[PDB]
Amino acid sequence: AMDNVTVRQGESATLRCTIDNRVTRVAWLNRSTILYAGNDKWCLDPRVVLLSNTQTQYSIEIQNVDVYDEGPYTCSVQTDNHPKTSRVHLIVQVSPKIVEISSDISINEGNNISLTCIATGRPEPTVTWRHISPKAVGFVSEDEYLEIQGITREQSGDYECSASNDVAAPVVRRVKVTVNYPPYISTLQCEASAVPSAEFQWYKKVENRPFLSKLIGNYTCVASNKLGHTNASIML
Amino acid sequence: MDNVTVRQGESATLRCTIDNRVTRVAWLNRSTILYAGNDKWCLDPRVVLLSNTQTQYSIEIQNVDVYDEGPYTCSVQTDNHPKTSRVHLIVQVSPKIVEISSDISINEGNNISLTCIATGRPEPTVTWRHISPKAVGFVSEDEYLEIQGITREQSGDYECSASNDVAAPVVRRVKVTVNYPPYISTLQCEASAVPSAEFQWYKKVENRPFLSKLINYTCVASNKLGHTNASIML
Ligand SMILES: *[C@@H]1O[C@H](CO)[C@@H](O[C@@H]2O[C@H](CO)[C@@H](O)[C@H](O)[C@H]2NC(C)=O)[C@H](O)[C@H]1NC(C)=O
Ligand SMILES: *[C@@H]1O[C@H](CO)[C@@H](O)[C@H](O)[C@H]1NC(C)=O
Ligand SMILES: *[C@@H]1O[C@H](CO)[C@@H](O)[C@H](O)[C@H]1NC(C)=O
Ligand SMILES: *[C@@H]1O[C@H](CO)[C@@H](O)[C@H](O)[C@H]1NC(C)=O
Ligand SMILES: *[C@@H]1O[C@H](CO)[C@@H](O)[C@H](O)[C@H]1NC(C)=O
Repeated sequence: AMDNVTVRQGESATLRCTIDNRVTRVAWLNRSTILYAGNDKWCLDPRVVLLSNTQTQYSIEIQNVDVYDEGPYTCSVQTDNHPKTSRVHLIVQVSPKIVEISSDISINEGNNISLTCIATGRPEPTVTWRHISPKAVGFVSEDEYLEIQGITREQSGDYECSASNDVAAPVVRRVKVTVNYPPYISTLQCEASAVPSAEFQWYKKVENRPFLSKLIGNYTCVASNKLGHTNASIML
Repeated sequence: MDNVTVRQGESATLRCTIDNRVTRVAWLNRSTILYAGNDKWCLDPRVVLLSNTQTQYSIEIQNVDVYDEGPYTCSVQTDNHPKTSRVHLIVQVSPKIVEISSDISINEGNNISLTCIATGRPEPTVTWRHISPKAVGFVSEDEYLEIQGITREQSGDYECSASNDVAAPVVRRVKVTVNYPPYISTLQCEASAVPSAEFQWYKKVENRPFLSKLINYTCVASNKLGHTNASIML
């Protein structure tokens, strides 16, 4: 005749037991074991402290509760006509915690990559992957295990893992992915995009910005990185 | 894995071995506490303290009923580790035959069927016995007994026997009578019939039920099922 009780890990749980009329003796039990009988402290664990022994209600408190303390707890009352008992289930909760994620990586285009996010908590959290890359389309997925086949430069960016249960606010940790792709070329200027940023070469001074180079007959622009090389020519 | 079993209306002894020293010990009936040390929690007098020594704590449950069946735990409190000892109490009821088939009369070569439903703890063993002398043996080891093409040789009482090994088995019998047309075997003709046939001579006189006596002629015995005549000439 009493509502379930639920507390977070490392908190205090109060187990109350309302009484009426007159009762000879009252007790609290942890499964079969006895915790308190009247004002007699059976179990010697200091976390269990008696709170109220007035006839109106009999209540104890469990401090610094762990998940192992979850289970049924009965308030064994004894009355002359019939003996009554009231069972109460203690439910412990653990905030979600991301135990493992893949470390930050840089990868060549067109390879197989994989991302994982192992999270713990009580109850089991719901893990989701989000593509956090700005200035690009994103996506959310309900797969803990995330695989990418034939990775493209369009898929570079951060990947945020989120593990959530109703116990606490979801916890997030992200991983930045940078995708390596050979350069593609786009007074005299030569625009190109590459990861890592490509060093330009001009062939028959010159200021080299990170995203483009400029030069102040027919000449060719050569853009190159560790993966490959491209040449583009322009005539003035 | 401790276990105890007692018959209804008897006394059951619940022992609990302990070692070293325990602050307080108890015996429990499911969730409720019966005794804690020398403190009598439950108000039922049937649970009496037997041993309050430190080495062992034992109680006894007298006048046990079927409602007293269930688990009983010996809640110990020790500093090093907490131990509990559960014991399952098992109550027993002598077998009781709730239902049997009523007596029947049947024509020879007909179908009959008999049942003997018995209850008890533990499960009783029901057996059917044909009480006709020179019998073969038990006829069914189940509640249900059926006979196909019943013969006059199978008429008689059928004893059901239910035993659960708790107490002496209870038995009840049912008589079946098989109807058969008469068959014949100064002038006497012996014959057998169910119902018993009255003899007639055709062509005083004392006619016993199982044979007739006369003080070309035929002796006629007949009943509700059929008729036969056997003739002899002097
Ligand atoms: C042992 O505990 C039970 C339950 O608290 C006592 O009461 C009976 O419980 C059964 C449930 O299985 C009910 O059907 C009965 O009506 C209850 N009352 C009685 C009088 O049987 C039981 O009495 C306890 N045993 C003893 C010896 O007190
Ligand atoms: C309390 O929690 C237990 C956990 O198994 C559940 O079985 C029970 O129904 C719950 N009771 C209420 C009142 O929610
Ligand atoms: C008894 O209570 C303790 C904490 O008070 C808890 O850890 C344990 O799981 C409970 N049940 C037992 C010991 O069977
Ligand atoms: C990537 O995964 C596919 C899956 O079938 C496999 O066939 C291939 O060998 C893997 N490696 C590559 C494409 O380099
Ligand atoms: C008797 O039982 C037999 C076999 O089970 C069945 O064929 C028949 O219909 C039953 N009734 C009779 C013979 O009157």
